[PDB]
Amino acid sequence: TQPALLRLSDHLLANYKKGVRPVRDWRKPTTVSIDVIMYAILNVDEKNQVLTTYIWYRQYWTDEFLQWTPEDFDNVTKLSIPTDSIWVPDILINEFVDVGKSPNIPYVYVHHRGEVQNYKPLQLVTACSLDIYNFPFDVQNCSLTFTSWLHTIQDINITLWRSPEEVRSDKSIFINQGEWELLEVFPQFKEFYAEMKFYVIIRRRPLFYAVSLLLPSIFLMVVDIVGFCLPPDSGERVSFKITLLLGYSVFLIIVSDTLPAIGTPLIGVYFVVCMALLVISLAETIFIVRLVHKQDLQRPVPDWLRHLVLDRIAWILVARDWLRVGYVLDRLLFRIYLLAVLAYSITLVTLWSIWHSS
Amino acid sequence: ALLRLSDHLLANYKKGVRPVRDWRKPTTVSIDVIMYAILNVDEKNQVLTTYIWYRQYWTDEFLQWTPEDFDNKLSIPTDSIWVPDILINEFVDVIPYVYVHHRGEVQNYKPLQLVTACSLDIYNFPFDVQNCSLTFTSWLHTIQDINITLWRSPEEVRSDKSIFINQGEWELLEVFPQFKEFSIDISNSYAEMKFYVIIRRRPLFYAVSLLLPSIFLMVVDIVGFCLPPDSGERVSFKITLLLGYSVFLIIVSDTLPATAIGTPLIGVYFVVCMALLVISLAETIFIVRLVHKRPVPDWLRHLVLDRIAWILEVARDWLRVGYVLDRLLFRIYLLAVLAYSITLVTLWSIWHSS
Amino acid sequence: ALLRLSDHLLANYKKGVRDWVSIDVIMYAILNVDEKNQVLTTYIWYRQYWEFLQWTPEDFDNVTKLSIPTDSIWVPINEFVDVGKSPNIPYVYVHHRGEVQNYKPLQLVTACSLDIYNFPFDVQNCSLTFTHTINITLWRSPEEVRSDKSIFINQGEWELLEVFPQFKEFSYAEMKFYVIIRRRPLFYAVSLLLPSIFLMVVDIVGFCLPPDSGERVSFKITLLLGYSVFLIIVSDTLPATAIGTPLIGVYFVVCMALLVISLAETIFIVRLVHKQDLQRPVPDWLRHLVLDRIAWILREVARDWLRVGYVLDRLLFRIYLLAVLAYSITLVTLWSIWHSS
Amino acid sequence: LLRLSDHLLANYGVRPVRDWRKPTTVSIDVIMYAILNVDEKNQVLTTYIWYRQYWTDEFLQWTPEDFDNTKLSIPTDSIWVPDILINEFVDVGKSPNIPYVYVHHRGEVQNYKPLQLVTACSLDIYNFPFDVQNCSLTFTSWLHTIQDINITLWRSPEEVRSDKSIFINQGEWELLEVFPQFKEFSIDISNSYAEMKFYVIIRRRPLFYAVSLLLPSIFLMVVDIVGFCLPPDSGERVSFKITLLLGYSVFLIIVSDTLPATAIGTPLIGVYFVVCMALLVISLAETIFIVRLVHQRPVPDWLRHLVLDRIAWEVARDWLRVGYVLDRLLFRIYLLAVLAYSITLVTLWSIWHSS
Ligand SMILES: NCCc1c[nH]c2ccc(O)cc12
Ligand SMILES: NCCc1c[nH]c2ccc(O)cc12
Repeated sequence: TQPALLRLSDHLLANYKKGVRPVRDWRKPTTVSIDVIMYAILNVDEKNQVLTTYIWYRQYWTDEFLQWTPEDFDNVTKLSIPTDSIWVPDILINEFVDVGKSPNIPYVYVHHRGEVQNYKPLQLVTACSLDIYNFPFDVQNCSLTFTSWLHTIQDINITLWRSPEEVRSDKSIFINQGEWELLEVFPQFKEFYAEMKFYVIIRRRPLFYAVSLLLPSIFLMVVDIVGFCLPPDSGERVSFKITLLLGYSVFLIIVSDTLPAIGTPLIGVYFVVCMALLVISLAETIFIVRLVHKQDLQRPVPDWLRHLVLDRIAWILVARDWLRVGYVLDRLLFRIYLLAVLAYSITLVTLWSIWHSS
Repeated sequence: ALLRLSDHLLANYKKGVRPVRDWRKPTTVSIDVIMYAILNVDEKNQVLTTYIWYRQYWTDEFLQWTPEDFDNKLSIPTDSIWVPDILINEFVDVIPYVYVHHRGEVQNYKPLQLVTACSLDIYNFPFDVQNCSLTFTSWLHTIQDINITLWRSPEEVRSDKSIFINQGEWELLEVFPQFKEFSIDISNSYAEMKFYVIIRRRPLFYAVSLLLPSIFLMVVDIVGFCLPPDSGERVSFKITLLLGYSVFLIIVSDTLPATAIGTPLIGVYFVVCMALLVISLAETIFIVRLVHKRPVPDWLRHLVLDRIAWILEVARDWLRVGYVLDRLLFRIYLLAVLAYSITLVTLWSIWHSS
Repeated sequence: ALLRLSDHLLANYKKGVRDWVSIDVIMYAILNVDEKNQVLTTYIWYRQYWEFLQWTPEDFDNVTKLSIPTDSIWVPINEFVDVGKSPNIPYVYVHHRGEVQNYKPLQLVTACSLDIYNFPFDVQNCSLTFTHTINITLWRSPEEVRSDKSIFINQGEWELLEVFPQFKEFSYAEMKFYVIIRRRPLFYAVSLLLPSIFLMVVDIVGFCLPPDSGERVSFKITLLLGYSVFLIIVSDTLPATAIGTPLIGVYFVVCMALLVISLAETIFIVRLVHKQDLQRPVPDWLRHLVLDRIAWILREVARDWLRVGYVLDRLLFRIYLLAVLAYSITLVTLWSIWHSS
Repeated sequence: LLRLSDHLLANYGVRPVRDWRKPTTVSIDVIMYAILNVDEKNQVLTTYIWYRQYWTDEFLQWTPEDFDNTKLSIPTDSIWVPDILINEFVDVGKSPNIPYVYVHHRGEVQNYKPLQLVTACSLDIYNFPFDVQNCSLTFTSWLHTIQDINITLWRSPEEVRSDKSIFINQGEWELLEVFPQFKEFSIDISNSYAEMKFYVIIRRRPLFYAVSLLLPSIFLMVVDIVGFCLPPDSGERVSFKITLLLGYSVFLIIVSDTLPATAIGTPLIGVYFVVCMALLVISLAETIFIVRLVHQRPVPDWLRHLVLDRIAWEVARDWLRVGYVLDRLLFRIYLLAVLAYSITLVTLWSIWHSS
């Protein structure tokens, strides 16, 4: 009389007992098969040490009660029932801090022989070890673990639905754009209490910061290099250097609010060095120009400085003596700046090597 | 007797069953989306935030009654009778009642603000044209269970912008739905409705803030040759130009969007013009330094002689070398500016014709 | 006696009973506001006051004031859009003779009409409304609501000048509350007005510079870059990506247009001066035009072209001074209209 | 424990114990974790707080004899809570939700919960970047007078003043002291209300700003000072001052974008940037005007008299002297402004450090 589907739903649910595990054989365990497909690394934070991701999470299992003969209920071999009305595995992430406002899937699929499936999108916010040095060419070994929250391995067992190799492959649903590129999802079974571990290794894309940090820094260093060719005994160089210092300060302000942060081998070369070298060069230029132009001859060049400078010139090689000492100091500063820029380029190439590519 | 009608509804239904008489007959979910606003299009994250007025309706076979028996449509509160499993397949981040009709039909309306995952290509910045999508699909049920169909005709939905709030940075061109059949097996086919929303960028602000200063900087840089002589007054001109350009590009790099694919096509010419300007400043400094106050190698003199021949006391030889190098630099400057103008015209033509 | 009283009043009163209210509102702080989305977000204290409970203290251990949970207990915004993350205060307050209280703060998210025309000297008039068929009233007289502003957090972007109520007729006897929030323009004294004034002054200085020199062209182009970066920067301060088009947004484009025109003039003139070869001389009609113009505001062909360029430059300078004076006059006018009212 | 909970809930919101005969009491402890963000524009201080409170109930009391051996966990929603709220509050924020409360067999209920408290506060930006801000968050009850619900401290005030170990101590702002102060709020409804005032003293780290704003500002000032070593006439300095001014404008736009924007007053340094702005513009105008003339004192009454009297405390003969005296006057003004900037910086740092 009643519709076949309605009668099936009644027969199954009105009797269904919310047992600890839906198994008639109470002693033996029941297997829960898991599968995780990554979709996007929405955000990664190094301050909060969290990793916001979107993963399509599907857990399979079989129930002893939710089985019926298709002979009755009009040859029906497939059914859908509300999630919370039945028992679902008590599987939780060992690491999650919060879960975002993912859509609420209310249905849990069932099959006539007792099989159950529960798909659900899952926007985790999990806390992991973030180590940002080698930026912008970073590689993160992020991972997360699934486990039975209260039950032990003797109650419910966790295993893959697909072979480990298939899970490891870079599945095609992922959004391969933007900062973070997914290398692999490497699963590992640890079986404490069943414990299933996925190793999500994500590699940053350095070209993302080609304009933000690479091009501006390279250009500022090159501009300072060409500026060093200007004579040191004129206000031309002073104006050039001070405007370049303003450029460096504006660059620092601009990146400080964008650069994910104290210390980073890219940023230990930028501003601890080039800003300090620029400031020292500007200070010495100001002092030399002021002293030479005032021409008061308040003091001659002291002997100790004379000997020290005539010794140091070998490394690179009365107002006129002051001009000469200023010039040789300027050449020494130019040599040091050349060394700094060479070290920067070497470091960038070395980092691009560890960030194996091409 | 609407309370009695509600009690009659509550007496039998349980939300776990598909409202259909024959389980073999798939439920048909009528769908329609109206684009209201495009809050943001984040190029770095590749997320198209947007606001959509989402409306759907499906038949409910068991929910039929005679209106006169209850004093003659009804609304039901939260914990509604049933709802399909339609999901926006590109969702990555984000009304409590439904309407019913006496003839066995249900209605649902929703203001839904989305954070959708899109494929953004910023090559043509600032004149971008995006082709973002929206894939509504049955997350769990198959084709045998739920089928999605457009409420309104595809022509009606393609051109419908009266609700769209034109104010913003982006412009709406279309919302073009097309039905597909996703198959994970011979059976178990899923029905998915794809609304390909197309949008453009409004380039006025970027034309006036990015393209105008860049074009004028290139033009005045070219002018640096003409009146300023080959030595002397040109050094300070180039110095000021370079110092202004450095800060301008610091800010531009702060402003231009970047993606894994790479920089916008326009962003290549800023770097080219910087290289040219730095080279010009260096060579002008060199000429000024040498002419005033070296071996002047003969092979270099022959090289420059061959170059000029193919283009179309020692200080004078230095001056001739400087003149030839300046002519070469002017030729390259003109070529670069012509290329920049041609690319701007091409990008604008593509953006407009779209 | 507390639990016995609770059970007694629970059994005595039903939710469905109203034969089948006084409101006091205090403003605390104004949250996000902007032209976009036309929403006013604020934090507000809402005190509510308005028989079955009516019980005698003597029969209940002389108890006089018993709190009750709000779960399934009956209690009495038109501009409503959202209520925000306000606390979920669960209890309610009752008195012995039936008097009931209910206090709870709200982070109201209400849609309102805002003008940006007078930005940043902007004074806005927004009103919240309270609104079963016909009654709602106020705890105090309308004039008393004004003094409540003294508790407002007044150091934010907006002042709160006055909160003034009114009564209407259930078309809930719609109660009106009119609140006047006056923008504080000293946020933008450094963000917006100071760079504008400085760029105008610097551009003024860069006009007595010789009109045929290289330094003139370098100065003008560097100022153009400065204007462009200023436009890029403040474009995030104002809600609109382009120029927001307040009355002051006009003067952010007039100056740039004049600077561009002056730059084009200067480059054209230097280009002509560089060409010492014979060239189209200044035709008689342009000579007459420039003669008439200069007469009303006050190496040969090259000299005449240079003079034409000079007079055109002085025309540009005159119009630019006029524009700057207009900008200053409008600024003082807006300050007067904002301060007076 | 299951049977204990069943019985406790079966025999069990309401006010716990005999208020008319004996007031109740709630104790609260505040642990400061991190100052996520302090907003100088909106005047809202965002902080992460670990909040603990306990109060003595009467219904949930039992003995180990009743159920085999002292502590139990019960759902948060079902049982009555002390109704404590922070008045200096704007938004809840995002923080973990805790489902279960703790209860001790003797009758003590313990509640732990961290909350991302977004508070409205009075920020004094005048001192920026050497900024010390006394920000207070207060706990009080409104539907319950002092008789209905008192409030007290979990531990001694000296401890909570000292306890800052859990603080991350990373970011822009430090944390100096979290010291409470109990006050009895008197209101018309009832002659006493109980409120717990917690004062939070934070402090900015000026290293980033010292090397981003102050260093280039001081260097621009000094470079301008040495600019006067160039001759007052001639175009060598005209190019110098032009380059300086063009750099200063682009620097200043970004600086203005950077500084905090409180209404009461812009930073005490923001005045000196404007002062040097004006001085540089005046110097540029002076040098351009001087070079314009030299390459004849028409109004001696205004021009000659002032220059003649100034030093007391044919273009070369007339104008060049005026140009030189103007240059020296402007140099003296520049020196005074730079000295004032230096003294203000030293004073601000002294105030910040002595805090
Ligand atoms: N989410 C698992 C089932 C499903 C529904 N729609 C899909 C689209 C693509 C895909 O790989 C899978 C699916
Ligand atoms: N009658 C309610 C008084 C009240 C509630 N919250 C408050 C906060 C502060 C204050 O002074 C007073 C109050």
